[PDB]
Amino acid sequence: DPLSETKCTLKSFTVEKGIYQTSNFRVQPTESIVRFPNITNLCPFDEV
Amino acid sequence: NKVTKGLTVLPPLLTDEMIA
Amino acid sequence: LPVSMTKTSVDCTMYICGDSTECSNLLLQYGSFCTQLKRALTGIAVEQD
Amino acid sequence: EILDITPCSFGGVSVITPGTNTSNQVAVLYQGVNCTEV
Repeated sequence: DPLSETKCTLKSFTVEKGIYQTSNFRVQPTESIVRFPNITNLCPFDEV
Repeated sequence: NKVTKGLTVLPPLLTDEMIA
Repeated sequence: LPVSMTKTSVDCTMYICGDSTECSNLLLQYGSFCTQLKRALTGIAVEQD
Repeated sequence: EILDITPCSFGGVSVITPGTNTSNQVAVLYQGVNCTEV
C-alpha cells in the first residue's frame, strides 16, 4: 500500500507528518512486438 | 502582461490571487 | 526584485533509464545518488515557498 | 501509418500522511494527471 511504499523510500519504519514523493505511475509494459516491411523479392534459390 | 521525461514543474503554494 | 523561482523535481530513474527495468537494476549498484538529488530539489522547492 | 510512441502513461506520485504516532490513514496525490484517467 502507499504508506508502506513511503516507508520503503524513506528507509525507515516511522513517518513524520508531511507530504512525500515516493515513486511514479507508468502502466507497466506487457508484450514484445517486431515489424518489418512485406517480405518480397526472394532470392532465386529455385532457379539453382 | 509584460512577463511571459521525469522532469516536473511543481506549482507554487500561493496562487497569484493570494499574493494579490 | 525577484522573490522565488521555478519549483522543479526530477524522477531519477525515468530520466537516467526511461522505462527499462534492467537499467534500473544497474542503477541499484550506484547507491543513493538519486536520493541525494531528490532531497536537494525538495529543499529548493520548500525554500522557494 | 504513424504511431505516436506515447511513453506508457507516466506520472509522479506523492503521499500525504500524518505522523504514524498519530494515525495510519494516508492520501495519494497524482500530480499532472486528471483522475478520470486513473
